[PDB]
Amino acid sequence: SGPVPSRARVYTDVNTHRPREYWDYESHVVEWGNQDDYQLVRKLGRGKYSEVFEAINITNNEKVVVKILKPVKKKKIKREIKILENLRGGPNIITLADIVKDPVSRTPALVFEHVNNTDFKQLYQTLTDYDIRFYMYEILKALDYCHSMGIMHRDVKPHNVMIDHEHRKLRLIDWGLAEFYHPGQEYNVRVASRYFKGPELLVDYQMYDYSLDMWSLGCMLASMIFRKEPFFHGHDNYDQLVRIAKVLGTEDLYDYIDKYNIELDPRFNDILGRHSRKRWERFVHSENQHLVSPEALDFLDKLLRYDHQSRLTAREAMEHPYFYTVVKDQAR
Ligand SMILES: C=CCOc1cccc2c1-c1c(c3c(n1C(C)C)CCCC3=O)C2=O
Ligand SMILES: [Cl-]
Repeated sequence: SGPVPSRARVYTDVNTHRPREYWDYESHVVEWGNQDDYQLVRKLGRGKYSEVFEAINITNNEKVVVKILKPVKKKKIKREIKILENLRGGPNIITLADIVKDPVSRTPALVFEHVNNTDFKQLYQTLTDYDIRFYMYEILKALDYCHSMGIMHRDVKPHNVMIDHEHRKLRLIDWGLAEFYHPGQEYNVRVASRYFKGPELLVDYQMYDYSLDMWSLGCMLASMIFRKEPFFHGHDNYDQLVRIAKVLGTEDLYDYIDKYNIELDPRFNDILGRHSRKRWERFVHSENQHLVSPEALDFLDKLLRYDHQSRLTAREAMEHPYFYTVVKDQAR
């Protein structure tokens, strides 16, 4: 017998109840703007499949960000565009403003609202305890929204969280790996960056769901409260699961594998070994203790579970005591 099937615990059937066109991105027709509306100002960075520029919309003098795509399959471009349009206006989701066809690369360029980001390798060292709770809450708003809209991001990590700290403004970016959740669908496990890959990806369990994003969120939270980046520091995808197991223990890993009848790549047998589940205090020291509290550790523990079905949902996460002060302040 093969692996046991799985279904999302929440938002299971939201796409089924939508018109086909909502999620059937292969049939999406792209609406193009005018490439001449935009003049590039300077290069801001790069993606795996893109180069990113600051630009000016010369018809209204608005600053925008332009993501010029490298060669990608057209259906993957349609997928990113369709997801961005479906999610437009949702809390802390980057706003796709336009789509143009670049004359030089002959490739598409996605035009986004401008965000004045502070690089997290500089920002995260300055955040307070309250700042971490605040920005985690804002990320959760974006994730609960996209999950409720039938979409999993699949690439949650600090590089994909833009923060204008001066204005306490956050946007979740780079929807190029995001996918629609359909119950029973088996997904590509070659997604997300190594340090943020969930155990389901590392053991090749394909019937995963929104809860993948919650593992990644827990990896980010751990790196921020312990000031250890990355938290799970694997040398490759196999060693990545070893690093997780040295913290979460091997017992719950093998229980997870047994529960879903997952056939474990034989290369894992010689490297996983046997490891106890460690206490989070092992990562607390004088340089990070001001960011670590009983509430933070309780919240973290409920995100970082092997069994994707047992992780907090984004909505459950937002109701955790860790956020009580944030929730109370946002009410006034
Ligand atoms: C300091 C620069 C601010 O950066 C912005 C601002 C607004 C919108 C986006 C970005 C952006 C996007 C994407 C990428 N950046 C950056 C990290 C270089 C990297 C590759 C993937 C990607 O999509 C935006 O969508
Ligand atoms: Cl659009």
